[PDB]
Amino acid sequence: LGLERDVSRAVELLERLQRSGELPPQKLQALQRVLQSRFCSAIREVYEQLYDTLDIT
Amino acid sequence: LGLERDVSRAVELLERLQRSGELPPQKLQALQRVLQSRFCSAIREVYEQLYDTLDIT
Amino acid sequence: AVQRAKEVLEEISCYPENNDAKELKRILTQPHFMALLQTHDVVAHEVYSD
Amino acid sequence: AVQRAKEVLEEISCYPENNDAKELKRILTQPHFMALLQTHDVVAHEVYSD
Repeated sequence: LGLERDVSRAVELLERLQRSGELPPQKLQALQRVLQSRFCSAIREVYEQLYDTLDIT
Repeated sequence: LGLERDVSRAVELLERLQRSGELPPQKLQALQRVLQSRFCSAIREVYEQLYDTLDIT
Repeated sequence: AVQRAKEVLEEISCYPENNDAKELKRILTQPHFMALLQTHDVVAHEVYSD
Repeated sequence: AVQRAKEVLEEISCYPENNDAKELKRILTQPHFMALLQTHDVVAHEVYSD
């Protein structure tokens, strides 16, 4: 689902820009916590888990 | 959250009616498979895991 | 998943004799169980719709 | 979660100098990442939003 690749890429991309400090990083750091948060982790596991679930049943 | 108690109760409640066999057991069997299915299990784990996440974050 | 549950409520609703149908209509209608079901459709749809 | 993400796209979108912003906008725009985020709001909303 390219979720780990897209999220992880969005997380580092937000940090990347955060390091640059060209635009308001406050919103970028907010996202970091929105995706990095343990919550989105469980949810993310769902997407990957669900796909597998499809292959099982 | 009460999803385990409500789902598990809906599962046995669907079986319960199935035991009696008075109403269309087809749609009821469908539900049982929708709540018992491994998929809904992952999703269910999310609701529980999510609540915990709240307590963490 | 929510629609299927809903449909069941209608069937079991028409049955005022099955006590299981009663407790099932209540729980099945409980928004909470609906929320989880919502997740069921969101994913199940994006994976088996288009 | 989605709104916050979208908000960032707008900010980074206003900057045609950051190459990460471009690739970041794309990733944050695809409905896939939005779907997961959708789950974020669905639960959080049904958790304690009201």
